[PDB]
Amino acid sequence: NEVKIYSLIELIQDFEMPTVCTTIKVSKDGQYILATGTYKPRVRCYDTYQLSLKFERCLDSEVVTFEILSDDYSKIVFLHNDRYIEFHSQSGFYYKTRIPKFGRDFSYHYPSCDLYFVGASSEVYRLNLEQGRYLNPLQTDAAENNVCDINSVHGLFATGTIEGRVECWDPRTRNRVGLLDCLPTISALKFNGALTMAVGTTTGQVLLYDLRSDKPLLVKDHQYGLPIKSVHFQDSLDLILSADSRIVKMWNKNSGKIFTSLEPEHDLNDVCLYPNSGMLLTANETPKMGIYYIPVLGPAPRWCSFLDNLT
Amino acid sequence: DFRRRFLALLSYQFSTFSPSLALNIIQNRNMGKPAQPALSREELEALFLPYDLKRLEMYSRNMVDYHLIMDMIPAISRIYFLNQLGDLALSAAQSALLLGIGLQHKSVDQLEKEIELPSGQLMGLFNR
Amino acid sequence: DFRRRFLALLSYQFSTFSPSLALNIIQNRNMGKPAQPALSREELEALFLPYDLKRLEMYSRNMVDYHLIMDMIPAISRIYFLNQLGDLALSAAQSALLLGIGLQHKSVDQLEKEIELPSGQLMGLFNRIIRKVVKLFNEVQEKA
Amino acid sequence: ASKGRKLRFHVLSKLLSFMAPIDHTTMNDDARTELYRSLFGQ
Amino acid sequence: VIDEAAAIPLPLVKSLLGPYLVFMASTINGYEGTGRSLSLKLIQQLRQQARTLYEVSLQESIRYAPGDAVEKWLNDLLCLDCLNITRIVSGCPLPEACELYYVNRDTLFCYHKASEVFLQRLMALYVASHYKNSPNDLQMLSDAPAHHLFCLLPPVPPTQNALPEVLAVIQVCLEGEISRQSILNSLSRGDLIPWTVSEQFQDPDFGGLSGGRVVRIAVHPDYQGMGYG
Repeated sequence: NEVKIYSLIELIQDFEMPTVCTTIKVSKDGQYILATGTYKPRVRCYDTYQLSLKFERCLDSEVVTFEILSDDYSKIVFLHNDRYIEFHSQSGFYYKTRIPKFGRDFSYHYPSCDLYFVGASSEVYRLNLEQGRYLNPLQTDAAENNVCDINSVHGLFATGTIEGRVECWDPRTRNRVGLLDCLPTISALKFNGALTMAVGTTTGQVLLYDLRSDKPLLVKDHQYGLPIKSVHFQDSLDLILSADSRIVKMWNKNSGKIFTSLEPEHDLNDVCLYPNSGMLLTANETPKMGIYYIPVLGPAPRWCSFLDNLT
Repeated sequence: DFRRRFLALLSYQFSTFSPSLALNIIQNRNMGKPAQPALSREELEALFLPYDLKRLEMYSRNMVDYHLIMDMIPAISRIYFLNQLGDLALSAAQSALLLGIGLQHKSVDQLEKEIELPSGQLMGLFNR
Repeated sequence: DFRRRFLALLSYQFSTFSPSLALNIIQNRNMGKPAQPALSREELEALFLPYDLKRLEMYSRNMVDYHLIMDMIPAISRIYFLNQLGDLALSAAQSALLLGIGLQHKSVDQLEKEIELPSGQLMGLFNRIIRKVVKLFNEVQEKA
Repeated sequence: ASKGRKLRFHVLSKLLSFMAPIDHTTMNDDARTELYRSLFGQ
Repeated sequence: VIDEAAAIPLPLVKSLLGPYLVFMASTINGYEGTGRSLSLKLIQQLRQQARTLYEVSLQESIRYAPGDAVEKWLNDLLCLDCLNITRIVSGCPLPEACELYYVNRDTLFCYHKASEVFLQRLMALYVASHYKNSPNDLQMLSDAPAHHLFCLLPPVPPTQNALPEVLAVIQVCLEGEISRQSILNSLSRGDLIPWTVSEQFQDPDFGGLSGGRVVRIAVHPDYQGMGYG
C-alpha cells in the first residue's frame, strides 16, 4: 500500500464538464484528449501542448460512446441513445444517420473499413465505410448483445451476449469461427495480444481467457457486486486494470497480485491511462475530472515533464 | 561473485550495453537475495568523508548544478546495486539512470538517447 | 580534496586526457604528501573477498589470459594513487599503465598508442606491477 | 420500415470514400486459418 | 552489392540498404544455405521496405546436368536440403496437453524408409533458425555419445498416421563427473560449463557434479512464439 498516489495546480484549464463526464479518451498521437458530458451534451477537445481546450461542440442527445477514427482529432463517430450515429469532420457536423435498433456498443475494423454495431437486436449491424452502402448482416443467434471488441493482432471479432456466451466471428468471409460458454451478463470484453482475452461480469468477476483453452487462466473477483465497466491492459509492468463505479483495481497479469487501489469521492463513468505514462485520467460524477499521477507505474508524460520535478 | 564482477566490468567493454539490458542481468528470479544489513555507520565514514557528506545534503537543497556531486555517483551506484542500502523504491527509469551514470560512465545527454526521456526530465529523476 | 575528486572524475570526460598529462596533475612536487596509512586487515578484507584475493594470486603465477583480474584494477589503482598501499616502487611507465587502465578504463591496445611502447612489453610491465601488489597483499595478510 | 426501422441498402453519398483501408496484421493468412480451426476446445 | 545477404544479421542489413541501388544474393537448401525462418524473415523485410523490388531464382547447375543422381544422393545423405519443416497439424493447447518424447538415436540413423523421412523432418527443423548450417553437427548428433534427443508431439489420437508431426526439439548433452585432481591440472596448465565455471570461480569442487546442457532448442517456423519453447 506504499504507492503514494497523488491527486491534481491546473494542468489543463477548464478541464470541467458542467455537471458530469460520460466518456474520456485520448488520441493515438497523444496530442488531443476528448471528453463528453451532461448537460447540453458537448464534445470538448484539449490540446496537450497548449494546456487548453481546442473547441467545444454541443450535440442533440447524450453520447454513449465514441471512437476516434483518424489519427488526429479530425474524424469522430458518435453513438447516441436515440439510435443516431453522428459523423464529425474537422469542420464540424458532417452527417447523421439512424440504426434500426438501439446500440449498446460499437467497434471499427481498420482493415476493409467495416464498422460493427452491437445493440438491442440479435443481429449485429455492419456499415462499410469506403462505400456508404450497408453490408450484409450477420446473425449472432443471441437475444441480446452487450459488448464487442476487435483484435488488432490478427483481426478477430467477438461480441458479448446477455446469456453470458462470447461468440467469435471472422471479419473475412463473415462466418462464426467459434463460440465460448461461461445468469450474469458480460459487462466488459477486451482483447490483449494474440492469445489473451478478458471477460467482465455484472456480479463483479474478471476472467482471463486464452483463445485455445476453454478454462480461464486466472479469475479475479471484486468484493463489491457492482459491474466492472472497463478493463485495460498495461504492457510494461503486465498490469491489468479493472474499474468499477466504487473503486479501481490494478493487479498483475500472472498470479493476480494487487498493485494498488484508488477510491475516489464520486463514481467513475470511465477511466483512461495515458500511453507509456503513470498518469491516469478518470471521468466522474463531478464537474471536475480527476487527474492522478503514479510515479511507480511510469514516468510523467512529455507535455507534463515538469511534474517529476514538482514531486 | 558474478554480480559484483559485472558491475566493475561495465566500464571496460559493457558500456555499449543499453542500460535496460544491463539492468536485466543484475536483477533476476523476480526476488531478492539474502538481505544484507543496512549500510553501517563505519562503512559510511570509510566510503564518504565528512566534507563529502557535507556536499550531498547542500546539493539536495541548492539543487543548482550536478557537476559538484559527479565524483560521488560511481560510489553511490555500487552500494545500491550490491543489495546494500536497503531499498530506495526507485522506478525503472530512475534505476536505469543510476546504472548509466554511476557504472557505465555515460553523460546525461548521451543517456537521453538511450532512456528516450527528455534531458530535463532525467535531471528531475536524478534529483529524486 | 581536489586530488581525490580528480581520481573519480577521470572516468567522466577526463579519460580523453593522455596518461602523462593526468599523472602530472595528480603528483605535484611543490606539495609533498605524507604517505597515507597502509591497508589494515579490516580494510583489505572489506575491499577484496578471499576468492578475489585468491584469483589475483594464482594469476601472478599463470599470467595467461589477462581477463580474470580486470575487475580488480579499478579497485587496485585507487589505493595506489590515494597514497595508501605503502610503496610499490612503480616506475613512470608502470604508473602510467596503472592510471590508464585503472582510472581511465582504457584497453591495452588503446593505451599502447598513448604510451607508444610495444604492447608485449606493456604486458610484461603489468605482470611486474601486479606481482608487487599481490606480494604486499600477503605481507599485510601475514602481519596479523 | 417507418422511421428507418427496416435496414435499407441505398448508397450513401456523403459516406463515400470516408476512410481508406489500412491494415497492420503480423499474422500471415495461413497462420490465421490454422488458429481459427483450433480455437477453444475445437 | 551484398553477397550472402541472408547470412549476415538482419539489423545490419537494414542500415546497408540506404537510398541507393542494392544487389543481394541469398542461399537456400545448400551446403551453407541459411534456414527457412531467417531467409523468409529477410525477404519479408525487403517487401515491407518508390522502391522497386526484384526476385530471381537459379535452378540449373553449372557443372553437371540437372537431376544428377550423385547430387541427390549426397544431399539427402547429409540432410542438406531444407523443405517445409512439417505439415501443419491442428493447433494444440500450448502449456497444457503436449508431452515430450525420447527419440532413439540408433533407430533414427538406420536407413529404414520410415526413419529417413523423420530425420529429414527433424534436420530441416533443427537448422531452421541457424545462420550457417554445418553438416558436421549431423555427424556429431549421430555418433557422439550423451547427445540425447527430445521432441514434444501433439496429443496422439486413437487413430494416427505413420509419422507424427513434431513441434519442438531440444538436444541435451551430458557433462560433468570430472575428478578433482584432473581439474587442478587444467587450471595450472567435458563441455563448456564445467571448465569455464571452474576457471572463472577457481572452484575445484564444481565439476564433480553431474549435469547436462541444452545445446539447441528449436520450434516450428510457423509456430515460433506461442509457448512450445
